[PDB]
Amino acid sequence: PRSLKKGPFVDEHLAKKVTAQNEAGTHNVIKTWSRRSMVTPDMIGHTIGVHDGRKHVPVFVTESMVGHKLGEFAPTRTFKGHVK
Amino acid sequence: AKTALKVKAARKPKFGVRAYTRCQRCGRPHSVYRKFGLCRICLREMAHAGQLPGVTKSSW
Amino acid sequence: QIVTEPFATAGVEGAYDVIARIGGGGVTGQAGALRLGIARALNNVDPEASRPALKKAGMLTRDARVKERKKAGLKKARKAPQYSKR
Amino acid sequence: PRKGPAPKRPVMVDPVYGSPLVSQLVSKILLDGKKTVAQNIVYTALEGCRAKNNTDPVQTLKRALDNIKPSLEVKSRRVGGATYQVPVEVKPARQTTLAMRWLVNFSRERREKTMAERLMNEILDASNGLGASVKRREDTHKMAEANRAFAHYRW
Amino acid sequence: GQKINPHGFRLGVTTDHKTRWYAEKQYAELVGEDVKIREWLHKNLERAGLSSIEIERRSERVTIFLYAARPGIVIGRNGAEAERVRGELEKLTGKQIQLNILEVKSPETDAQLVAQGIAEQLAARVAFRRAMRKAQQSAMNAGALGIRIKCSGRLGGAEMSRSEGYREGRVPLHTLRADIDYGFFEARTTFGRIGVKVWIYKGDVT
RNA sequence: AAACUCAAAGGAAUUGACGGGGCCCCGCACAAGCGGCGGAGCAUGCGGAUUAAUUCGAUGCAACGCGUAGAACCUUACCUGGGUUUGACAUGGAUCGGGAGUGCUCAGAGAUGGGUGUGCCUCUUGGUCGGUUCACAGGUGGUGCAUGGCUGUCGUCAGCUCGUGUCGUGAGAUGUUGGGUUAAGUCCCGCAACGAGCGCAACCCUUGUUCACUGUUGCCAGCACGUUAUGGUGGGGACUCAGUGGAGACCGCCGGGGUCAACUCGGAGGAAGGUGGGGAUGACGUCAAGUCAUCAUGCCCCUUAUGUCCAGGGCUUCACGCAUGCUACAAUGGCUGGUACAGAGAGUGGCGAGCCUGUGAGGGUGAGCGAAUCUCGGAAAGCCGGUCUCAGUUCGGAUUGGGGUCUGCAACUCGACCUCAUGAAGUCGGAGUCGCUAGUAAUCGCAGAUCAGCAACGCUGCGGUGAAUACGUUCCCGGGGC
Ligand SMILES: CON(C)Cc1ccc(O)c2c1C[C@H]1C[C@H]3[C@H](N(C)C)C(O)=C(C(N)=O)C(=O)[C@@]3(O)C(O)=C1C2=O
Ligand SMILES: [Mg+2]
Ligand SMILES: [Mg+2]
Ligand SMILES: [Mg+2]
Ligand SMILES: [Mg+2]
Ligand SMILES: [Mg+2]
Ligand SMILES: [Mg+2]
Ligand SMILES: [Mg+2]
Ligand SMILES: [Mg+2]
Ligand SMILES: [Mg+2]
Ligand SMILES: [Mg+2]
Ligand SMILES: [Mg+2]
Ligand SMILES: [Mg+2]
Ligand SMILES: [Mg+2]
Ligand SMILES: [Mg+2]
Ligand SMILES: [Mg+2]
Ligand SMILES: [Zn+2]
Repeated sequence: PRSLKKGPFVDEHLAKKVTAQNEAGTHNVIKTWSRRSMVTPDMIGHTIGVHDGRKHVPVFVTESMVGHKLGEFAPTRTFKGHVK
Repeated sequence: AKTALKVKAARKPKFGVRAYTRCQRCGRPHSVYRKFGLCRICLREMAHAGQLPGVTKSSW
Repeated sequence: QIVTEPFATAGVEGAYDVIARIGGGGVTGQAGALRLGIARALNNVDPEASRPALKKAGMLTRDARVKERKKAGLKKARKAPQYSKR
Repeated sequence: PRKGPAPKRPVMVDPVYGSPLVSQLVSKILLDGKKTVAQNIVYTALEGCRAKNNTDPVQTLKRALDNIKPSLEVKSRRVGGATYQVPVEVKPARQTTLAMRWLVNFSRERREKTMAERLMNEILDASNGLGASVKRREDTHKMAEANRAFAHYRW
Repeated sequence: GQKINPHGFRLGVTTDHKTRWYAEKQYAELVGEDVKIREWLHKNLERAGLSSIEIERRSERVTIFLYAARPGIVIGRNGAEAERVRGELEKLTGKQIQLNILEVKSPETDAQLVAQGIAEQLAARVAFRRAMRKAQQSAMNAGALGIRIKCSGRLGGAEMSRSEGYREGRVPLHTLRADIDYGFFEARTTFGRIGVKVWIYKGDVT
């Protein structure tokens, strides 16, 4: 994982969008392609549409999400099983 | 290789880590030697033709 | 034994000192090199009374057996990758 | 090979016991290319031999080898539509090789803990006239006697 | 398909490298400029006929030997073409170029010019058998000890590809002390291109 | 007999190929041996399935750790979506120009767009850019059965042909059959053949012996001090080594065999003896073998898209099958302390010592070295002491939970590493199958390419330790002469 002394990586536009949402009301879905970013407490209770390759799947970030990346909650491959 | 890819590789990347080598004669992105640029095929043919000083076949 | 036996096969025996400086190789290779060196020293000291027996014992000879080089397409000098028909 | 009999590498003698037999034994144990490990095993076995009986360990090894040496053994033959087991006499070098190989293999197969005195136990048993090696020698001789009717196929 | 380049095979043994410079921190960039120089010269001086381009460097100064059959094209009128090609060379590289152009004493014996001529005839749609026989006869009139020519491709504008060859004398490809000059060219026809390879056994060298 | 049907049916002979035809041969082809694979876990490639995409190529030997000597972005060729249209990039004419090009900011996932700062050198007509066009570019789009180039392959196999002559109506034959020999169409003998060429061999590289020359960054025998200490020092050409040039092996000598002759056997000398070991080198051709994706190219196709830019995704999927490997299943072993002996290589955005700090990965300082100097550096196996005592274990290290480090704009998909815990299958593997004839197999570590990092256990090299066996050609596979 990322070095501790480098701090968490939030993609610096997701951060600004969630801060603006905090300032103007925590009610909107924030569309982003930043699977790369780190969930932080400052965005807790938001809903973020994380890109998964072809669609911005929405995730409602809760308290326990914080120690995870945004892309962990937007699966990229679909399997459904072999045969049927 | 594609001309657009060659020029994109030539130009400075956005992030330093995103740069790569490309065969400077050939455009090939695989098996490019740092010592003399070029690539696998370019090295072989140019060494045979004798344009690379010091480079000769090895049979030790 | 491989380093002491030059004296044993020569007329002189373990009443004759030797000083050796040894480099490179492993323990057995160093032993063989030291044996050949002692044999050559005895040779060029007494090339008439120790030369015949010393050479007959196959000791005034350096074996050229050296690790054969690895070859492309092969796992080792002669070992080949496991052939798999179909 | 087609060309002819390839030359044989001369067998060296053991520095300690002064017998080519022990050198052949260590070269037969000689797993993984570890000569020192193999001859540590062999020397330990021979010393255990001289411990359990006063006689010389090289002599007891020799007696074991004579007790395991086969005289004749059968080989497959492709005469006709069925395979035959033709008995063939065994030369002294081949039979010494067979005795050593059987000794080492059955020592490895013995149930005791350590290889050194597994081999020591097997050597003593063979010298006495017992053990898996002697049993295999007797079985091969028995099967050669059973198939003795094909001694006329020798070429 | 399975034969080594004669020049690479004899490199260091009998024949020598075309480039003579030493550099251990720029090696790649000097190689790149050399490639640019050679490509430019080949692309813009087909008419002269290039046997070889030999490159030397001393200190930020490049020296180009151009071995050409007819340096009349290279020199133009009173060296005007030579000056213009030199100027294009500074424009391309950025270094001081000293360019000298040399003759080939026996163009009919140098293999590279022989391939040049055979490919030119093939492009001009001359019968390949007649062209190969003419080149072979001219080489042996000059006095080469052995000729071998091979033209591969859609010879005669056909559909299937052929590999027609001529040879007589002796061409010991396997002998390293044998001085064998090797040339290759591509005839650009309305039907793809024909590969013409020429081996010429000049003689034996120490 | 006929209808009908075919454009051949046939004779002898030639050259090939094939034969469960012969004779003679050769190759780890068997046999004789040693170690494996097929079972287990993991790594890796592929088929299949799946998917928005799982880019493309490779398919019996001769596809499958193959193009890949490095897929998180890039690479990237694929998919979703967002941009763009003389285009991301060339070359040339015009035409309006003076900045181009960029620093800081703003909006944006970014592409890009908007700000703001800075703003050509000559010269009265250039370098450089702009548009509008005009030409045009671009394509990893198609066809490897239109091709060039390059490569595999039969095959290091011993062969494949030509000129002239001669024989035959002719294809064609002779040479190139025969006897002997050789690793070899290598030679010898005879011969309607006489010759030559490409292959074989030799010339080349490396290794084994030795001489001369040179002596640092290498070496230290004799001489003088060194902090005790380090060839550290003056110095030395002895030894080693480095690297240039020579010598040396030729069945050359001796004896036997061989009608002789080629060859062959034995011996001496010698470091090396009958090709000393290994590499480079792959004949005429075969397989419409591989590659239009390295490059090049005929034709066809795309041209506000099959061009091109960007972010995210994919190339890493997983009921499965195959293939190549790695680690194992333990005592010839595991753990632990001590202690020996290498070679070949790499290094300035690099190799990094030393010291400090941390359990450690590492971090902080940081000399030295563009390197026979300094660093990578520790070699490991081994030896020696202790310990475990045959236990699914103090074997095995898969998986999984926690805490981390580093590289990078960024380690979710999808990196390596450290540490703590967890402790799976596996008891030597069915039919079948693979490698190897000596410094080889087996094993042991080391280095390099690519490379920020690395899924590398791969690949190419390097040395350490170091075997067993080959009666033999009957059988299996491949090939050679008649
Ligand atoms: C199909 O088109 N028509 C019918 C003929 C055809 C036409 C054009 C082509 O370009 C090829 C082919 C046949 C294929 C067959 C391929 C196959 N292979 C892919 C496994 C194969 O069985 C072998 C082989 N084992 O030797 C080949 O020869 C092969 O590779 C090859 O060359 C081929 C071609 O490319
Ligand atoms: Mg990269
Ligand atoms: Mg007939
Ligand atoms: Mg076998
Ligand atoms: Mg398995
Ligand atoms: Mg694929
Ligand atoms: Mg394609
Ligand atoms: Mg294969
Ligand atoms: Mg083809
Ligand atoms: Mg294909
Ligand atoms: Mg040769
Ligand atoms: Mg094909
Ligand atoms: Mg194309
Ligand atoms: Mg893949
Ligand atoms: Mg360097
Ligand atoms: Mg062999
Ligand atoms: Zn290239």
